[PDB]
Amino acid sequence: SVLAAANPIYGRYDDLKSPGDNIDFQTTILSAFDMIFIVKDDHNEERDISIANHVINIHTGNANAMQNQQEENGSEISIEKMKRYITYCRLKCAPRLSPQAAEKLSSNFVTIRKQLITIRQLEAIIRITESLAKLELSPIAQERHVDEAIRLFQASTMDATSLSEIRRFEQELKRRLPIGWSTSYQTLRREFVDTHRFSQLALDKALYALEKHETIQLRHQGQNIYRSGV
Amino acid sequence: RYDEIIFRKLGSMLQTTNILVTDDQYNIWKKRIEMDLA
Amino acid sequence: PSYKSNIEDNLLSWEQVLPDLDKIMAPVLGQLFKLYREANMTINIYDFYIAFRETL
Repeated sequence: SVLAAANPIYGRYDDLKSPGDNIDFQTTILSAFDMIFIVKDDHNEERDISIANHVINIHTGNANAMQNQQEENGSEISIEKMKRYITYCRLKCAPRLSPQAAEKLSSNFVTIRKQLITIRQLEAIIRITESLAKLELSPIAQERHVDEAIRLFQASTMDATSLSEIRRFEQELKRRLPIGWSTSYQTLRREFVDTHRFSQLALDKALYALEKHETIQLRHQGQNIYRSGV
Repeated sequence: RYDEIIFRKLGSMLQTTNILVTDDQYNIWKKRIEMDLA
Repeated sequence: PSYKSNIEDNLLSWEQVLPDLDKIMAPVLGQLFKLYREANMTINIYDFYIAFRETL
């Protein structure tokens, strides 16, 4: 098993670009990994304060006592005990999928394919639920593993009749926002969602699709929205 | 309040000036002190 | 006075001036000034009319 940490070119992964343009290597490599994680570090007030608090706690030496107490509480596993558990899980159990898990995977992958990733991705997702079943030593893989597997797949690969409503929102925004104009996420909320012209999920999905379709650009964490094209 | 806002926006001398304590605030202070005074 | 700022605020904050369609829709001038603030430096007037129509 290979875990590869790669630095995107230009140093910072530009969100205006397809992942192929922020990468310098053979394109087929993207077809080799099961998942990619384009993690972002956009500046934020409270999250940075919490992270700073954690780092100061670590440098203070309080983290040692906190981890010891958490291990005593059973909320944290010792690294040696964790390794022993991993070896035991690897050596003993070998689960297999269930029909209930397969059908939801097929339906969700059909929806993803229709929206657009190859058939290889659906079979790769099976590895995640098999791994989770191995973790639980369950005799079979389960749909409750498939939920988290799908969430991770969505939050990893997609880093860069409701579809009819989404596209109607896109059309209504193309009428509402001329090319070159600017607006804000809260303004769109107040004018379209608070007026119940469209749902909030439709708002988010339409903004996401339009950003990928080069129609609009999101700026300053949603405080500014600019239509970059048709 | 609506009248005070439009008076302030209009720059009218009818609007009171907040240099002295307001009537309501001083009345509440007087009532709260007097209620425990006797 | 802040002559410019006062007019801009009245356009944007008409509730500070004004006290059954009258209860819902603001005066057209301020609602159009909203788009004007949202507008770019140069405007194709047909698109501006379309947006104003859509807001009504």
